[PDB]
Amino acid sequence: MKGLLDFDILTNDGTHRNMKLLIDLKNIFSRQLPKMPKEYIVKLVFDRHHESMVILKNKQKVIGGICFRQYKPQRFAEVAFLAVTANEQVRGYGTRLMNKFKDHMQKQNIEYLLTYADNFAIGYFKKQGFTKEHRMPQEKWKGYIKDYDGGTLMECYIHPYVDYGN
Ligand SMILES: CC(C)(COP(=O)(O)OP(=O)(O)OC[C@H]1O[C@@H](n2cnc3c(N)ncnc32)[C@H](O)[C@@H]1OP(=O)(O)O)[C@@H](O)C(=O)NCCC(=O)NCCS
Repeated sequence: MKGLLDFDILTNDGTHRNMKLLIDLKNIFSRQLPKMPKEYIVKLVFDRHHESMVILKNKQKVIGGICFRQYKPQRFAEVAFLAVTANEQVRGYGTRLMNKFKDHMQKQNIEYLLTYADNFAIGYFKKQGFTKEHRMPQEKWKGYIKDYDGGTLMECYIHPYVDYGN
């Protein structure tokens, strides 16, 4: 594992240091992301407890990170979103999370991911493995649940025995 970067598992339990960093992630996304609905990332990022992995460009200097939580009886999952802060990206960190996200997506047994990704995260997701397009027409984008108007109903099919990292 090459890279001096530091990652951390945060939660919205309401501790203290976890919040400050968790906050960074929320603004980071909604920030670079065309004024995307803040409450959205906030909802998924602070959707009760939940688990997330951030980045640290100085041991505690948040820069990137992804947050999410899959549903068991639902067999579906939602991602708070991944993304490095503005003029902090283009360094090679974010991708480290997106992949870490997949490894976990399999450790939870949930493969039916979901989000309201826009052309921005769209291509960015389809690039890291995700799939913005589904067997059904895009016209069915409305109905993915949570958040109304903002991006596009994206999904991440976490098929079994897939080459994600393990
Ligand atoms: C997406 C991201 C994790 C990847 O960063 P990266 O691939 O290492 O490098 P980036 O190219 O993103 O670096 C930033 C610049 O590249 C562009 N860029 C942003 N996100 C990008 C991405 N996913 N892929 C390629 N280029 C991207 C931007 O124009 C940005 O311009 P600026 O910094 O001069 O204002 C990170 O750049 C980010 O958080 N961007 C904003 C959030 C976003 O787009 N989220 C959706 C993806 S899930």
